[PDB]
Amino acid sequence: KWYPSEDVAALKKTRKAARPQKLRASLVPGTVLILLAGRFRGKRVVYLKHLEDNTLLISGPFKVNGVPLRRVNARYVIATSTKVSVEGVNVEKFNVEYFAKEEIKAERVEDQKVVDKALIAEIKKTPLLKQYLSASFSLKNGDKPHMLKF
Amino acid sequence: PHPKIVKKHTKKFKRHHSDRYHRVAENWRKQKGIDSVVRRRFRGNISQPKIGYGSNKKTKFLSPSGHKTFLVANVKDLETLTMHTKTYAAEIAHNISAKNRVVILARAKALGIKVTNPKGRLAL
Amino acid sequence: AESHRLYVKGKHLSYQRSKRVNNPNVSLIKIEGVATPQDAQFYLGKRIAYVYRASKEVRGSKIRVMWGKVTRTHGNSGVVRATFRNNLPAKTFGASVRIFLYPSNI
Amino acid sequence: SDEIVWQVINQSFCSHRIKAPNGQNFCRNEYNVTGLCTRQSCPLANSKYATVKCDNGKLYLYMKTPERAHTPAKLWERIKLSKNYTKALQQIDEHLLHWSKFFRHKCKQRFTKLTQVMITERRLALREEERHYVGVAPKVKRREQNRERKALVAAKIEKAIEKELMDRL
RNA sequence: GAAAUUGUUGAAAGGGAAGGGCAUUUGAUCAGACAUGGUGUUUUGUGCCCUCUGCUCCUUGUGGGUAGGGGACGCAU
RNA sequence: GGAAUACUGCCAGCUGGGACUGAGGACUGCGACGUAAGUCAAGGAUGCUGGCAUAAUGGUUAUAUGCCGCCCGUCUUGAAA
RNA sequence: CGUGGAGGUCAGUGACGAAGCCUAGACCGUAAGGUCGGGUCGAACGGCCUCUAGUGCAGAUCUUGGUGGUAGUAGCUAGAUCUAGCGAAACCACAGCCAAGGCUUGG
Repeated sequence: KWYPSEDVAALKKTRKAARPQKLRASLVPGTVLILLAGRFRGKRVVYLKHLEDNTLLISGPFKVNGVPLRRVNARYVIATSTKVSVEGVNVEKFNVEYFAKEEIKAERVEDQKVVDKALIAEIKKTPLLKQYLSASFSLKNGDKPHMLKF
Repeated sequence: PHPKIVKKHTKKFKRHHSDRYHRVAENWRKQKGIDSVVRRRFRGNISQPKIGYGSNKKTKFLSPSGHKTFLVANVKDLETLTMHTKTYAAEIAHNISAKNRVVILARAKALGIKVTNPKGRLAL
Repeated sequence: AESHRLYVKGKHLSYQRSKRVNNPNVSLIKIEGVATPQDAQFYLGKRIAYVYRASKEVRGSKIRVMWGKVTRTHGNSGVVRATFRNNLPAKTFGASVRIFLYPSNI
Repeated sequence: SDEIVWQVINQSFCSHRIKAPNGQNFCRNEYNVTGLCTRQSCPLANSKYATVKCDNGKLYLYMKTPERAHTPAKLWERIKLSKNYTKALQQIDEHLLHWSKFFRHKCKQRFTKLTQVMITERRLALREEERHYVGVAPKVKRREQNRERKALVAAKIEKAIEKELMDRL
């Protein structure tokens, strides 16, 4: 609470406002996302909530392929066409703060099982779509991602 | 802070044919030979100094760490920097003894000035 | 799985060059499966990573990487100019450059 | 009159001026604000001036005016200043009243800085009793190295070892 | 105690050349803070704070300097 | 007879992908949307979040590889030798 | 910008190491140049403002000194062309595998 004491230059009025994010057309909650980057790379998870810090939220569900609840940036994810039903799943229980941080916090696990049950029970409504979230994804030979359709 | 510090050309200019001869030294000098290649600027030869390389008046003379340099001898001299600890940093002319350096050191941390070349002549 | 490759593969070719003066700012890249520019347009902007070995273990692993982007198309056959951060060594013309898939915008 | 005393100080030299490697040139006078001898900070050409300065006590605001200009032995007036940063600043912009903005703006700063300086020096008074600096003269070096080398050379160092082992046998 | 020039030891390339320019690579190699706080909030002593009692010099003013008895704003905790 | 389509054009029509730059540094200006207060993509970029002090990164160096460059000075400038 | 000396001034720096020289250390200058870190060394020396010059080097078949290649060569003292010992100079930008365009294109 001193005086500036060594004079500097005050900034100018920055005219760049903060305007909300526009996701691309192919993301609506419940798409199966394939990750690209990170220890979870190339897996297949389920897209639930679009958070406020401009990242998505994804669950494995951790019961299945190993991916827990997680925040994931929009740009590093590939959006398949294969939908599911998220509608019977709760959402708002968590946001940026739930992921703020400073082993495992038993609460986190609890939420994990909560979304786990309902969501898996939804997935069982489609054939093989259980396994299709178990197996990894990878390019095979001759694959030409500029010709592919996800 | 400061802008990002850009040198425009970071490689010291050498005198034409410096290395092929010792009787010629490395301090840049012009080529007055009207036939020479370096004077007429043929492709592939060394690069003359020319004004366009002149750096950015904002960050000119700035040492990398962001301060400038100011060259002090005794403590009574660095007391001129009580005001600017955010712009100038001061270092200790070579001939200072090892007796007085340690004084400029202690007093120079109290003021909170950055001394670029501490550790000169001082062990522990 | 057997094949974990998430990245298209490719070949480094040349630096951009005139007939005489090269310009080793921007490597030129050949991509496997792209025969045509409008195939390129998909790739422009992904992250190329040139990966090789160093016998002196640096960070605890001897595999090193340069990164960089892929900027714009080149030629009608679908060469694609990429610029790394630290330009590719020119030791490698015709060495396998990896083109990852992300930033992903479709 | 003063502008002349300036221009003399701006062509001939002051006893005190520095000319740092970049273009700008300090003023090492004990009494000035900002420490740059330029038209408005060089205490020698102003005739109306005010700074702040430590006594080893607290920080006396020194002031001068035109009237004692000819009576240097006592020219600078002096005031002490409180230990309330707030009250201080109020004292400073108190005494300075219609003194132009320069000296309020800057004097305040010199106060802030010297106060901070004090606080630091107070911290550092309490710290790191350990590992003082030390110099070593050159011939101290030379002497140590050589005498050591000869020390080792003198001790053939195995004859001791073996002879000690024959001892142990 | 310099250079030219030479010896030794090590590095490195070479078998057809050295030297320079733009750029990275690899190897070696070196540098790389006595940074260690800030804003508060509380507990508690001390004193330049409070209250008594003075003394002093002079630019006599919205000033300095200084002493003793006590008590609870800066400092320490 | 009746539409359409290409061709050249127009738009102060919409929208996706990539790249490079962020110069300036209280306010003043021109404005647009606003019931108005205010707002804003209107006189040059900001926010968020990651990695680091046995630091992060940065350099010097000897080599490597790619392309380019031949021996300097003077003197008749012209096989410019 | 730099060099030699002078008139001021830093109450400049200095046996706790001034100059100087080395530097595969750093920073600054667009550059002339500058400033620090190690190392060796031993006694003076520097910055600002001004004066004055015997003041800045690649050259001159330059001057003086030191060195080389030429080469242990051509050669001349003991030994039987050989050996040992001793030992020059002229000249020296550099370096000389091809072929056609006269670096380039081939081998």
